[PDB]
This record gives sequence, structure tokens and C-alpha cells, in this order.
Amino acid sequence: NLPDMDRRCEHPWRDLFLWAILQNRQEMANYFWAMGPEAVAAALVGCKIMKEMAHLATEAESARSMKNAKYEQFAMDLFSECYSNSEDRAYSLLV
Amino acid sequence: NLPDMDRRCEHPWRDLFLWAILQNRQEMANYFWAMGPEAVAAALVGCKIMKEMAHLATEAESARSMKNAKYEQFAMDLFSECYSNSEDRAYSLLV
Repeated sequence: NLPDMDRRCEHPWRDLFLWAILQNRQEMANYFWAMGPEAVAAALVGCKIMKEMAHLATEAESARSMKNAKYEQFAMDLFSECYSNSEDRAYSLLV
Repeated sequence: NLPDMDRRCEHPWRDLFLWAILQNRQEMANYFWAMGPEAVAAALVGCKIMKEMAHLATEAESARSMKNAKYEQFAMDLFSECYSNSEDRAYSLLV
């Protein structure tokens, strides 16, 4: 059921962001988020995955880093910019 | 019962740290601590000796300096570094 190994990924930045988030690589995750098409949803996904992995982390330092992921802050700030710009396209983006 | 005056001290940094701590010379004590083999235990010893001498100090300035010795802070920060590094060798160090 796996796709063709020879095909280009339809959402390459989405895939790279997921791959970097799933292994607590927050700098690359920030870069792939800043290079992605849908950044508010991506930041919310990153927030969810980080708070899900914070429970599974064995080391205290990694768990602390996951608990201080600040991806929800990225979503909030980007939506603040969007809502200041239009305040009507912002609702469409929300829905 | 005193040892040989001609022999090298087995723990020279330990002896210098004790000598500097016992006379409220905190800069040399910090140097000898930073140059010692077992620094968490040495910092805890310095904390103990400083809080013991703070009661015996006659002048208020010296007593204040002893009461602000911040050797326990050195032990805490070094153990924070050690616990962040391994978190398993840290327990062995503790025990």
C-alpha cells in the first residue's frame, strides 16, 4: 500500500515538518514550518505531537524541551498577524 | 602521628580548598574547587563549613559574606549539568 518510492512527495514541507517534529528536532521543525504552505494548522499539529511525546519521554531534559515547544505560540502569533491584516479572511482561515 | 613533611599531599586540591575555606577566602576556594577531582562533595563541604563559621564570626561583614557563600549553588548547578548529561551516571554520583 506504500506509495511509489520514485514519486515526488505531494507535500514535501509537510512531510519534513512531521519527520522533524516526531524526533524533537525543533530548529528544523521551525524551518520546515516557516517554509510550509499551511502554517497555523502545522503549528497546532506540532503542539499536539509535542505534548503527546512529552508523556512518553524517558529523560527529563527531553521531556522539558517537549513541554516548552512553543508551537502554539507560533500559531497564535501568525493568526494575530492574519487577523490584524484582514479580520475577515482570518475567519475563513479558521473555518 | 602527623605525616611526613617531605611527602606530596595525596589530595592537594582538597587540602588547598579546605585551607582557603577555613579562612573565608572564597575566591581561592572557588579556584581550588574548580581545580578539584570531586567538586559536588567539595561544594557541599564548603557550604557546611561556611554556615558553621557564620555563627562564630565576630564582625558583621565577615558573617554576611559567610552567609552568602553560594557553594550549595555551585553543587546544585554542577549536578544540574551532570543530570542533564546522563541522568543515570548522576544517580551513581549521588550514591
